[PDB]
Amino acid sequence: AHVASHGLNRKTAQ
Amino acid sequence: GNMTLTSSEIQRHITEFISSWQNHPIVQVSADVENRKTAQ
Amino acid sequence: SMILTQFGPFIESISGITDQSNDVFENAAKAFSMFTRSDVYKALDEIPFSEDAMLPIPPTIYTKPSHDSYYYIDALNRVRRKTYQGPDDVYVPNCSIVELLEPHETLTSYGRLSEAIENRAKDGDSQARIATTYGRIAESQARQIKAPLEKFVLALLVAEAGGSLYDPVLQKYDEIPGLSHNCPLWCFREICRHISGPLPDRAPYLYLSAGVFWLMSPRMTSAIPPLLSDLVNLAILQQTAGLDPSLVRLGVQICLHAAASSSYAWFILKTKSIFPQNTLHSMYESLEGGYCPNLEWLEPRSDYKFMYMGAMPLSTKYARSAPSNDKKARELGEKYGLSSVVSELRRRTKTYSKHDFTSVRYIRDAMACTSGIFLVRTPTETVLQEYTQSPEIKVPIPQKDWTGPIGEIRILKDTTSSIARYLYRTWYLAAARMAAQPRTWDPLFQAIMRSQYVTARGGSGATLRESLYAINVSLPDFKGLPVKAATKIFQAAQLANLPFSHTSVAILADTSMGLRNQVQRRPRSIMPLNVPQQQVSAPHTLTADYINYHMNLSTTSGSAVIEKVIPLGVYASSPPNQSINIDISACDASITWDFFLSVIMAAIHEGVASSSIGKPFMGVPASIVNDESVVGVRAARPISGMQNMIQHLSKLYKRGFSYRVNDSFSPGNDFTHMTTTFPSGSTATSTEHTANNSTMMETFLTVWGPEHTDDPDVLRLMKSLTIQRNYVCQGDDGLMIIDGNTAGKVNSETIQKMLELISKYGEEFGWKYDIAYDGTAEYLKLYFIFGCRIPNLSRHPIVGKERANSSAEEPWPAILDQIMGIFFNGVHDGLQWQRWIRYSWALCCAFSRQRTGYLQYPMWSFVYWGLPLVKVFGSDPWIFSWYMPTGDLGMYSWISLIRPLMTRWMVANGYVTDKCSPVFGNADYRKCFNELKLYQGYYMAQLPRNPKKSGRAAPREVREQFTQALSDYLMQNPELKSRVLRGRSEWEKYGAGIIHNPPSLFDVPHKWYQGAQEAATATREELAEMDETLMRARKHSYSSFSKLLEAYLLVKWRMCEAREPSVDLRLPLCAGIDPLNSDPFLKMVSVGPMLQSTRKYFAQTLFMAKTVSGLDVNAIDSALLRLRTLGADKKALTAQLLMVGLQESEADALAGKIMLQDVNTVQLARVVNLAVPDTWMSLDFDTMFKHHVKLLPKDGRHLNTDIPPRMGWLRAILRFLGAGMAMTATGVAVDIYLEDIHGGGRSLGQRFMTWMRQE
RNA sequence: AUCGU
RNA sequence: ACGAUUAGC
Repeated sequence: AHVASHGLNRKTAQ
Repeated sequence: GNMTLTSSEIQRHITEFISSWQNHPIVQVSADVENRKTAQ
Repeated sequence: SMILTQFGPFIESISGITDQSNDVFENAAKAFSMFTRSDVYKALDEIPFSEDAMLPIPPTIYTKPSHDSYYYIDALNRVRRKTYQGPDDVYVPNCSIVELLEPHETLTSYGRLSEAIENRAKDGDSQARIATTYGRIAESQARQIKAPLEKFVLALLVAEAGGSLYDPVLQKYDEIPGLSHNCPLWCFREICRHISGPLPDRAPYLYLSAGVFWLMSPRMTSAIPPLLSDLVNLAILQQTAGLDPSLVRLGVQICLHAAASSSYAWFILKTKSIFPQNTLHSMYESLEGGYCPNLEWLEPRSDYKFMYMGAMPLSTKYARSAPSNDKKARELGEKYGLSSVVSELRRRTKTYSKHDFTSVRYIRDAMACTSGIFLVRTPTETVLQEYTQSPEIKVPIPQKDWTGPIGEIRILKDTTSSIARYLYRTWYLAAARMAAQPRTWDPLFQAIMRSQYVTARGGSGATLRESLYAINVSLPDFKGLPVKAATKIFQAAQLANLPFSHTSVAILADTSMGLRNQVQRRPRSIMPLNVPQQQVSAPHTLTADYINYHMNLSTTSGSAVIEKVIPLGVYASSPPNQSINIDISACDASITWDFFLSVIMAAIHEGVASSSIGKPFMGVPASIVNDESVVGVRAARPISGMQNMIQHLSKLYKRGFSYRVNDSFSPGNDFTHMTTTFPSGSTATSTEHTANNSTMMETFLTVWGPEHTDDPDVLRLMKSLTIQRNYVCQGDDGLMIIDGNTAGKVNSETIQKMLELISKYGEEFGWKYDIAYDGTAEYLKLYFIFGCRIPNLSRHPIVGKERANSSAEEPWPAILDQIMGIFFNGVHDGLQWQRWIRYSWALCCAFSRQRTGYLQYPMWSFVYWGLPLVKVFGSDPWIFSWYMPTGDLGMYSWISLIRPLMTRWMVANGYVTDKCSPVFGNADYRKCFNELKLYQGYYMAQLPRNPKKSGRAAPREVREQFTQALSDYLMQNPELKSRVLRGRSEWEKYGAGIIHNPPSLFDVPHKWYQGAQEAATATREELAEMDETLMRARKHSYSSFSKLLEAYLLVKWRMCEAREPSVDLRLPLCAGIDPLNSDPFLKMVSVGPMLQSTRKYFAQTLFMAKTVSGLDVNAIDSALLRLRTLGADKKALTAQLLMVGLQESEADALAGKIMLQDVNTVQLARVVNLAVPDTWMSLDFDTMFKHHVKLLPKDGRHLNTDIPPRMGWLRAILRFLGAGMAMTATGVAVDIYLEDIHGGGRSLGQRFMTWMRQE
């Protein structure tokens, strides 16, 4: 978060 | 809810503050030095 | 590298690298405690300097002559220094001292002044007296530092070992050159190396408690000890302010030239206006842009109502129209061999043509580069140089313009042609309007004004007792009790039963001396007048107060930059309205009996005649005195008590003053001296000075001016301005405002001619106006250019402390307080915030340990004292600002800011408890805080930092007669005693101990006795008790915090949206604050500066304007408000006000008013001991307290933050609870909304009430 | 400013 | 017989 601040079945498948 | 204090949290307030300042009508046109034709 | 090896964790702790804990702090403190000076100098030698850090050192600092050819013995058997350059060459010579040293035991390479020369001076030798006077004076000069200088040097080394620091707001490292570019530090190292030589010891001198030791060597002189402190100050300022190398090099050159001269102090006094006159007085010769505040301060003038309306661009025609300051600057540079520095400054100044931040910062650096040290000289020489000058009156009042004497006063007929008529008229009307105005007869007013001067401080009691015994009148003595016998409280106790007739003899006594040093200015002598001598001058100060309160436009401002009229300077420095600085040189010797006092005493005498017949004033009975007023016949003319006061004061002023001088630096130098200068240190001095300044300026502007002028334009200017509109005077100094017309700014030539007229006018009655017309403004040592404040860094030294006598320094907690004061002074002056915080923490660690066993202060105590902390519990580094409120509010603020991370950190490592807490949850905060010493530091910080020498054993009945004497002195009028007895009666009837300690007039003698006993030396047992108390507090274990802090932690807040800006981001309001200094810049831009004087705004809050000395108005108002909140009958408030001494009808009316009214947050806050911190008082806090802190949550009522209609005072406490959090966090100040209260509003109010039922 | 010398 | 003496705000 600190670095970001710095930067800023079978049937269903068928 | 449980909001701590963070560098990004300060940065977002800084951005909001500076945007609010920049969106001022007088600031949008204010200048400290005159251009080449206002002096004339 | 040894610093790194021995301090590894500590730098990483305080530089935002790793967490900041207590064990690392204590280890670093121990290492600071055990670190020899030679090791400090070795670590200093390890520094790999560079070029740009080296400036040539003249060889003549070391080789200096002796002291015999500089002093001599005059008549009357007195020791004084002969002068070689004018009459100001009376300071310390730069001659060698080596031949006066005898080696000390237990260490061969150090010595002190020889006892043989001391004895040979004691028994009467001349050369021995000269030698010992020189040695003692050099000792006093070297003893002008807070603490051993090596501690400061080592703290700087440790702090700067961290390197560049990251900026959370700017998102980049700070570009400041390291220690390899520090010129003053290199000069310090070179000087120490050259003095030390082959000897293994490297310290030029070592500073002990009482006295210092000199390292004998042929290269050692007397100019070294101030030079070292000067270089260390310059190095610290460079490191903590980002000073550019060139200006610091110029300052070091000036310092070395001063050292190489005949006298360091004399040279630095002669060259004290090099930087301010070359830089501050010469910028903006040609402008092209910039922004200035468009201030406008309202027609109500005595209230100082200032309004801010945007910023307007700078036009080209607003250049520097003041006369050029080139000729005298060049001449001064040529005279003292400083031509290169002056030329460099003048060339550098002309390169700044825009009023941006950079020019203001350059000005700040230039003003900071001057040398700030406490000048010192022999008291017999400052007395002989300051108290022998007399005014030069070229047109005195004609002899025929007076009348017969009314006793010892002659009334001045209004037919005079002299200018004194208007002064007499003004003072006469002032005295009459006082005498008719009725509050001057209520006994409480007289008691207050009689107790104003009764203070636990010296007042020359020995002369009083000698003079009073000269008439065979005996006064009681008190022996065996531990109170100080040389204070004005002792005199008041001695003068209880005696009437005024017997004590009137002591009015003509000989005053004792006083002295105190000052930065870059000659030391000031002060004469304290004994108690009756303070008493006799009451009408003078009272009518002066009336003048300064109603007739003129003036201020009586406070000591610190926060309590000052900053807006007025910002308004007077704006380009459209230029201003003039008017100063009076040597105002003490200005007024004498020839003109000023002669007019004033008569004006006061017949001012009160037809208003108060009889009705004796405080302790002065009315009397009878004849007069030869009209032709030949003489009457008896009965006079009031005030006029007897005036008669005695008039004889005192007509004869003059006797000034006993019994110094210690020169043996056999006791004598007496008669002087005509008006006394300094009296009650009435500043008020009458300001009144006379205003009256004389007004009469000049009205009558004298037009009568001596010819040009039409200057007459038009002079008819336009009056002191009621544009003139502000306080004491010696003053400031005049010239407002801009429609066609720009007023022409400079007219102003110059008017200033010439003022200079001509001032010399008629013995005044020499020091007038500067430079386009800037100066007032109360505040510097403004184009509506931008400029802090003078050099006027507040970091290592300096003034000491007049040869008394030893106070113990270690005192130096702790001094370090805290240094940090606060750095805060007010606007340093580089990150670097300044790091260096303050370095000093904190350095001075935190002292042996007796060893005693240490855990970091958390210092945090409680107000020093912000960098990075703890794994949070983000550089997250807290120094606007942190000091005290409990401060702890709450940062704890509530970082609580949800504190709990996580606690749980993550071995701190888990099954019990659930409403504040911290399931984290064992008790054990963690006990292990972290946070409770120990928090509680230890509250312990007193001075020995409890108060309360020392005293034999009985002696303290009893003492207290009886003070009681009789305080209350001579029976009616006031009747009021107090009544107040106690209805207090017992109704108070019933609801509040534990209600203030009353009977407890004033007890407080006075405690204060008088306090000003005394403490025995070893008192210090032992203090150390035992600290050790017991450290060793103990505490279950929980104080009640107030636990109550505060129950409140939760939320921060949604930042405030809209209140100041344009391109407008420079003050130096040092700029984008390079993120935190103060953002704080001031988001909040805004205070455009109203803090004194009046704070005054309007108090219920009672003033009270008797020994009692606190804050305490009285707090008691009143506690008795409102804790339910109590009105009668209780009436009884309390009667006990304070108020009259029964007024007490009843005020209690009835207080019962129902509501009051602003400040007064309600005082109910729980909360005040605005001294750091916030430079910003506009009132608007934030009113509007930008909203108690209603952003999503409506929560049914939990429901404040009852009773206990409605909770809103002020909540307002500060929110505001502390809103101001503590770095960056933009953010609007803050109340979120939740755990126990409920009524429960929290019950907690506050059950705390109020304490103390 | 007398018990410190 | 000598000695750790001071303003006002």
